[PDB]
Amino acid sequence: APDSVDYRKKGYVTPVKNQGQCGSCWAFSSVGALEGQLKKKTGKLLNLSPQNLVDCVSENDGCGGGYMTNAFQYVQKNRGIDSEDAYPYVGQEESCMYNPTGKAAKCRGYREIPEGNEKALKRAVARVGPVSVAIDASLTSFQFYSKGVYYDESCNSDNLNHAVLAVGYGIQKGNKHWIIKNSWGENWGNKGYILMARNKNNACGIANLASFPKM
Ligand SMILES: *[C@]1(O)CN(S(=O)(=O)c2ccccn2)[C@H](C)C=C[C@@H]1NC(=O)[C@H](CC(C)C)NC(=O)c1cc2ccccc2o1
Repeated sequence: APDSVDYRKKGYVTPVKNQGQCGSCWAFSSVGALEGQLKKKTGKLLNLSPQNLVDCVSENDGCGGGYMTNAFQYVQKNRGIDSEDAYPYVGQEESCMYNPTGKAAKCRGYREIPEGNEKALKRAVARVGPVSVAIDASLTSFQFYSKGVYYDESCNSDNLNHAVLAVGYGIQKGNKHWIIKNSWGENWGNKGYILMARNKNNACGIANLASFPKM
């Protein structure tokens, strides 16, 4: 029972996705956390509609960008989110076409991780499931990452611009990390993932804006 978890081994995370040229990273982040909780409560893992969120989460700005809390608040108020199959991903903002028949999950709200508290994120990841997190992915070093535990002191924890997913945490070569699922396709990083330095002064501010849905 080493202090480490990986929800990919448990069957809680869907295949890596590609948001393409659309500021919908927040949507894929949101869908991931929801997929994790959907499996945990029903034993069924499946793809949810990040498109459903872009077209319908009016608090957000479609491909212009958005926040994960607003998407969770939307699933709650809407009383459901469609599955991918029932609401395919196009990559551009379009009118909301939410369909009750395509309902695959809902949520009773969300819970935010206190700002900068990696220990709280660690505990949320360990006992709840995959967690939505915001980081600073502007650095070129992040874009060309390919292996190991990522960490670059230039990462501005006050400059959050990308929304990804925390699928687990552990240690590689004496270096703690966060198993992060990205939405730039499986050709990026390590088959769609990247191990990010954990407990190193909240690098890239991985714990400054994290949250998860409640089902
Ligand atoms: C998100 O898509 C991340 N990227 S990106 O994946 O590198 C990329 C590259 C090229 C084309 C598209 N996407 C960029 C930084 C672009 C923006 C996306 N970022 C967000 O959506 C961000 C996520 C937060 C920091 C967790 N949210 C916003 O920028 C945001 C929040 C809003 C609320 C209301 C109106 C508009 C908002 O934008």
